[PDB]
Amino acid sequence: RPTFYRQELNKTIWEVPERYQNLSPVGSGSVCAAFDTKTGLRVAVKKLSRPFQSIIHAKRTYRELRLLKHMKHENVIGLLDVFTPARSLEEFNDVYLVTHLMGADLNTDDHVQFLIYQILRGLKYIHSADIIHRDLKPSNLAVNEDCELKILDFYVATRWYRAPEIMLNWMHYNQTVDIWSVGCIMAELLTGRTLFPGTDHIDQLKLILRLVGTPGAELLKKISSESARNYIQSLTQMPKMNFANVFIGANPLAVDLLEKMLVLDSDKRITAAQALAHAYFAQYHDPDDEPVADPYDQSFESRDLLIDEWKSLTYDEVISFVPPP
Ligand SMILES: CC(C)c1nnc2ccc(Sc3ccccc3CNC(=O)Nc3cc(C(C)(C)C)nn3-c3ccccc3)cn12
Ligand SMILES: Fc1ccc(-c2c[nH]nc2-c2ccnc(F)c2)cc1
Repeated sequence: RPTFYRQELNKTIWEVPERYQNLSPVGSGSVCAAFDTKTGLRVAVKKLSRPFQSIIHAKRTYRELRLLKHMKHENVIGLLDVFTPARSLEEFNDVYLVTHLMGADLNTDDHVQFLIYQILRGLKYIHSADIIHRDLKPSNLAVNEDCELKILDFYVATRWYRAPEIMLNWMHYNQTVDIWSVGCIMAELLTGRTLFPGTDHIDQLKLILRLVGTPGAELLKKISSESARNYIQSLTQMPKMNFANVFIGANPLAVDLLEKMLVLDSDKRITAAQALAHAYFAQYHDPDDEPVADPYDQSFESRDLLIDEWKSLTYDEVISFVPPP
């Protein structure tokens, strides 16, 4: 057990071990940039805000610790450390998570290729563990000075990058909701503007369909909701736009990848693994250096437990933590 010290910063209190110095607020849980004396590197420290306030929070606290302890990939946030000032379960009420500080977020063709390749390389990994991100957006992509990128989950509206099947309230969405978001991000990097800046879920849907066109009969037959159908079919029919004409000036391979990512029917969207093998990333692609994840146990997601049970499970995960070499 190391020596802890207390400090108040931006209304929040921070009790962290001696090893972490020069705590500097970065976002408000609440995140601080800091210096790690044991390793010599800059770190990001997240203090969980009200971890065990409700069952929803307690399960979220557990889910985040479990997720971060599992992620071991260059393009995904990983845990350097996890600590609590608490010396027993009884005293346990605060969680701090430590990771590498990248320094900035996401908000040249070679630049875009490298940035998207990294997002896709990290998404191939998370999708392999049967995890869906569901909120990929520029603010959730951390970038260092070497232009190295990590996916995380930390104002820019979420709905701007959300797959149309989520806006339309479909419960059965798949992993490709994240490829949609990648398409949106890649477009924004290429042109310098938000592909679909909707003001609400209705407007957002109208903006998407303006580009990709209104659903064909094959997709319309897959929509069970009379309300989702009676809305979409009640809109003035729109054809699919020519992407070469909307993304005029861009590398034709980037336009071709955009067409494969931004397909309305999610069953027809390119996966992260297929996108990695697209001609656009020929300069980066190496199937021997795009690893998959170890099996991830997410059976807990289906459980309905008490705050104290989620709390005790989180505590054990803090105790069992083994730092990387
Ligand atoms: C300040 C900004 C410039 C910056 N630069 N580098 C970093 C690194 C991290 C952060 S935020 C941070 C800091 C420490 C510990 C944890 C976090 C962020 N938490 C996080 O990414 N959570 C996360 C990742 C995923 C994945 C694995 C799905 C991506 N899911 N979750 C999550 C799960 C449940 C609830 C909340 C989040 C800022 N940095
Ligand atoms: F306006 C639309 C119509 C269909 C989609 C869509 C894309 N991929 N999957 C769906 C979908 C949506 C709702 N219910 C479903 F069953 C499948 C998205 C927007």
